[PDB]
Amino acid sequence: KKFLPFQQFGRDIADTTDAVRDPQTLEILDITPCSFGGVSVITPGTNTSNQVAVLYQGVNCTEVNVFQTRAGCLIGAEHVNNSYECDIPIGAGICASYQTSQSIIAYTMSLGAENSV
Amino acid sequence: AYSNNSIAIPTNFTISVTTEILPVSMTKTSVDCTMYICGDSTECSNLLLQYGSFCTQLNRALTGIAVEQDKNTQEVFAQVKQIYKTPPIKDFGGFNFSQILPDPSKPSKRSPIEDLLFNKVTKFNGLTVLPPLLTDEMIAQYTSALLAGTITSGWTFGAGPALQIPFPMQMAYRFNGIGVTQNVLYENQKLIANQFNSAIGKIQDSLSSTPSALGKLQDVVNQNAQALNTLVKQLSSNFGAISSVLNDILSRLDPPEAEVQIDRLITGRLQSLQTYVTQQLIRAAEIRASANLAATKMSECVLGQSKRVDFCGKGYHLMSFPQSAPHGVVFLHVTYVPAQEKNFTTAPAICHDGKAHFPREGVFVSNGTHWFVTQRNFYEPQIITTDNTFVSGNCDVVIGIVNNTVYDPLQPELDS
Amino acid sequence: FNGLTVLPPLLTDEMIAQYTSALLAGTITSGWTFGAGPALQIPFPMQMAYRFNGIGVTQNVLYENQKLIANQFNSAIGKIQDSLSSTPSALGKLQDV
Amino acid sequence: QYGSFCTQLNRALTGIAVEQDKNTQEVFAQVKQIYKTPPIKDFGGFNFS
Amino acid sequence: QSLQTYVTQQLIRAAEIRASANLAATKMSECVLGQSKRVDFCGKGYHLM
Amino acid sequence: QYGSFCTQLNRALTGIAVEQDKNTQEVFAQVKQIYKTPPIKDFGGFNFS
Ligand SMILES: *[C@@H]1O[C@H](CO)[C@@H](O[C@@H]2O[C@H](CO)[C@@H](O)[C@H](O)[C@H]2NC(C)=O)[C@H](O)[C@H]1NC(C)=O
Ligand SMILES: *[C@@H]1O[C@H](CO)[C@@H](O[C@@H]2O[C@H](CO)[C@@H](O)[C@H](O)[C@H]2NC(C)=O)[C@H](O)[C@H]1NC(C)=O
Ligand SMILES: *[C@@H]1O[C@H](CO)[C@@H](O[C@@H]2O[C@H](CO)[C@@H](O)[C@H](O)[C@H]2NC(C)=O)[C@H](O)[C@H]1NC(C)=O
Ligand SMILES: *[C@@H]1O[C@H](CO)[C@@H](O[C@@H]2O[C@H](CO)[C@@H](O)[C@H](O)[C@H]2NC(C)=O)[C@H](O)[C@H]1NC(C)=O
Ligand SMILES: *[C@@H]1O[C@H](CO)[C@@H](O[C@@H]2O[C@H](CO)[C@@H](O)[C@H](O)[C@H]2NC(C)=O)[C@H](O)[C@H]1NC(C)=O
Ligand SMILES: *[C@@H]1O[C@H](CO)[C@@H](O[C@@H]2O[C@H](CO)[C@@H](O)[C@H](O)[C@H]2NC(C)=O)[C@H](O)[C@H]1NC(C)=O
Ligand SMILES: *[C@@H]1O[C@H](CO)[C@@H](O)[C@H](O)[C@H]1NC(C)=O
Ligand SMILES: *[C@@H]1O[C@H](CO)[C@@H](O)[C@H](O)[C@H]1NC(C)=O
Ligand SMILES: *[C@@H]1O[C@H](CO)[C@@H](O)[C@H](O)[C@H]1NC(C)=O
Ligand SMILES: *[C@@H]1O[C@H](CO)[C@@H](O)[C@H](O)[C@H]1NC(C)=O
Ligand SMILES: *[C@@H]1O[C@H](CO)[C@@H](O)[C@H](O)[C@H]1NC(C)=O
Repeated sequence: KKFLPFQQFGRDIADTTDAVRDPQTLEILDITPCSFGGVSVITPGTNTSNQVAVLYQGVNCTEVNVFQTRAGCLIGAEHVNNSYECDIPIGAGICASYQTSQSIIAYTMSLGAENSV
Repeated sequence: AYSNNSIAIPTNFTISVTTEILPVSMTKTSVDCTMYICGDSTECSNLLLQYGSFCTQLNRALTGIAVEQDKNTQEVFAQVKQIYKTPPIKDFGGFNFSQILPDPSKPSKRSPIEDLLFNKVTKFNGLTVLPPLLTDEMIAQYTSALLAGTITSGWTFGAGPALQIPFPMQMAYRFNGIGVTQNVLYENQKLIANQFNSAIGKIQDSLSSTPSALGKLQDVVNQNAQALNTLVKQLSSNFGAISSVLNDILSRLDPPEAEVQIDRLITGRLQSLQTYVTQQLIRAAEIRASANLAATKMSECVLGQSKRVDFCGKGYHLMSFPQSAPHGVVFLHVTYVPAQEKNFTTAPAICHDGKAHFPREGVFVSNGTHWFVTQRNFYEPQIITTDNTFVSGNCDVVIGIVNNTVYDPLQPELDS
Repeated sequence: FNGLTVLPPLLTDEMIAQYTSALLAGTITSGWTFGAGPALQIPFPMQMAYRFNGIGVTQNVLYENQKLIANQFNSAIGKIQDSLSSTPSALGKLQDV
Repeated sequence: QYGSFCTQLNRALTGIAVEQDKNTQEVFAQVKQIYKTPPIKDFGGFNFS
Repeated sequence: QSLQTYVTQQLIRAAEIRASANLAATKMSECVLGQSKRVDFCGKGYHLM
Repeated sequence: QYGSFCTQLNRALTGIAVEQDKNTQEVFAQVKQIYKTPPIKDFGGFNFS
């Protein structure tokens, strides 16, 4: 960005300040919120297993058996090429389940068996 | 032009395709109550815990909405268990479905109409958005399977297994379901296929031409954006405090009088979230009702042939083809509209041997001098015979009965 | 007068009466044709014959009993006027709103 | 000092008022052709007066 | 706070009236403009008009 | 000193409670007369027991 010389701050569509001018060096620096997000715990019923997988919503896998998804960074669940019926929804087409030896797996959910008329 | 002896019967018809747009899901917005009110402030959080489960209840209500939005999409679109596909053969009796069928020569395989629908619709202080469980590509597959089943199997894929049927023969059922005889189709198949193809082309222009057609889907996006924009702007309000910035109160005031000013911000910001969550719950109820209606329509108009008037477009419903849309679903309703009509003189029964003759199907009509019997929804005059009419009562009871002659097809067979 | 105002409805009472009258005229003179397409005139007892066959009763029952059916219909409408103008609780749903 | 707390209440009630006129139109304005009955009310003995 | 309580009640009550308006529009489309075969949708008995 | 705020909350919950009893009346009390099956269970082989 090229701020006008009098302008010392940058403003968002709302009220957040996105850009600023460093006082000593006249270079322009844009600000960004320190990352944050929810930590959902993906678990089967505790009467079956106490093993869990943790999903960090809307974050990369660097700030936090690691599977990066659009819904966030999934840790503890194995990525499986095979599709299945959705059991525990995660988001963006990914669901998790506890399957056989047994472990928590993550996969793109199947929409049903393909057929042709 | 009402009178006691005049009936109007259509002699021609047109194929009309109408577009019905319904919202299905909202944006899965999730708000962190603690970060919104007391971001990066341990002291403010210690004051928030004095309100008990206010924050937790607000997070729970928004979570319930987000789960519901995935439920709304599931019921509307996942009404088929098997993913059906159309064959490479496109011989459907002259009916051109290429503008509603997925286009494989492009990313994110979609129909030309579906792409037009998507192209006409437009994480900060504790606010994030969650992705839907079913992506646009997955919804396109659901609509493709529903579309393929409708074209190749009629309504059989919904009630049970997909039973293949020639599409012209499928349309013959669709004629017979609205009271028009099968032969009207086969005699006019080229006209009907051409009218259907032209109507689909008009849909592509109509939606494109007027940019306010998809306003029902854009309204949902606009209202949700306004709710979040209002929510963020409330952070700049003082609510009676010295400063809307917490750090400009703590570092300008001793805690004993700094807690009096901060207690005016937590109350203001917590109340702002409650207003936001309440509005989202009320709006989610409206979207849920729309999603339930959309699921009902696809079940009864895409997976079958509804007989409900004006449920799936003006005219007499035949069949609908679902199309994917952002945050909603679009139905293309194909109906029969009678177009060209003539004035005919009519009668409720006819007197032949003193016995009253009534039409088994259709109505008696006279072309000035000759009397015939034709189907009520399409003019097609037939000679009045004993195989077209039934006997009940006599001519001294029926009001308005007229004299004519029934041809008996068995008399010349016996005479010859 | 505390900042509270009421806005008039866009359609007045006489305008809603026109809409109902148009719907009433179409139903009586054209059956269901004015809704699906153009208003196709049909004699009313012929229209009732179609209404007969829609419920599984052969239309000859109408023409043989047309005088009875018309009389019973006319009496039933008259009962509506008496019932509505006698019971002080029939229109509770509109009054409750 | 309360920001949009007042304004958004005016907007919410305005939305209802527009919806109320919408509700009437979907119910009654389902014809778009003002039909009239014939001057001679002769409908096979059925009295619609 | 009084206005927010009042507006919230109006929003909830408007949803109930809107549902009734949608039902009324559905009935006039199906009970008036056609001949509904849905049991008890257009009153007790076999619907005629 | 808060006026009717207490009374309105009681009224809203009372309206909900009445609505719940109405909810059961429309769903289940759709038949005027109490029908009973005869001691004969000969329904053509269909076991409804
Ligand atoms: C029903 O109307 C259609 C028009 O909508 C007729 O089809 C047209 O016929 C004319 C000849 O008179 C042609 O010039 C047009 O090209 C036709 N249009 C289309 C789309 O095919 C049709 O012939 C009429 N049918 C009957 C039985 O009268
Ligand atoms: C269905 O209609 C489309 C047009 O809507 C036909 O595609 C056209 O084909 C012609 C001749 O090949 C091309 O010149 C046009 O550019 C095409 N138009 C478009 C928009 O694609 C298509 O062939 C028809 N389907 C069949 C099987 O006939
Ligand atoms: C009513 O229809 C009948 C049958 O189509 C017409 O009678 C025919 O008229 C043609 C001349 O256009 C003759 O070639 C046929 O021999 C006639 N058939 C019979 C059985 O008479 C009659 O002309 C039509 N009348 C009107 C007023 O349209
Ligand atoms: C229809 O035809 C019947 C007879 O086929 C007509 O009945 C006759 O009515 C006239 C006048 O009332 C009498 O003169 C005859 O004696 C009746 N016929 C018999 C068998 O007795 C009847 O009038 C005809 N309808 C019309 C309006 O012409
Ligand atoms: C339809 O019924 C109304 C009554 O429901 C009839 O109106 C009556 O008209 C006579 C004059 O012939 C008056 O003496 C009565 O007072 C009227 N009654 C009312 C309540 O208005 C009317 O005659 C009937 N219409 C037809 C065409 O028969
Ligand atoms: C209806 O089916 C029930 C079972 O579903 C039958 O009840 C059985 O009766 C036999 C006696 O012949 C018992 O030994 C079984 O234990 C019963 N089962 C149960 C679950 O009750 C009943 O007989 C059938 N009704 C008729 C009239 O045949
Ligand atoms: C679940 O675990 C409980 C132990 O508390 C056990 O009694 C029950 O049978 C289990 N059910 C299943 C379906 O595994
Ligand atoms: C952040 O995630 C994206 C995937 O959307 C990935 O390409 C990128 O490498 C990630 N950032 C880092 C620093 O790894
Ligand atoms: C899926 O299979 C491909 C080989 O086609 C392989 O490269 C990839 O690692 C597999 N992914 C998973 C999650 O097993
Ligand atoms: C039928 O006759 C009326 C006159 O009563 C006229 O207005 C109408 O246009 C005619 N309909 C046709 C299809 O000719
Ligand atoms: C039809 O109306 C005319 C008046 O125009 C009348 O003369 C005739 O008797 C009526 N016919 C019937 C069957 O009602």
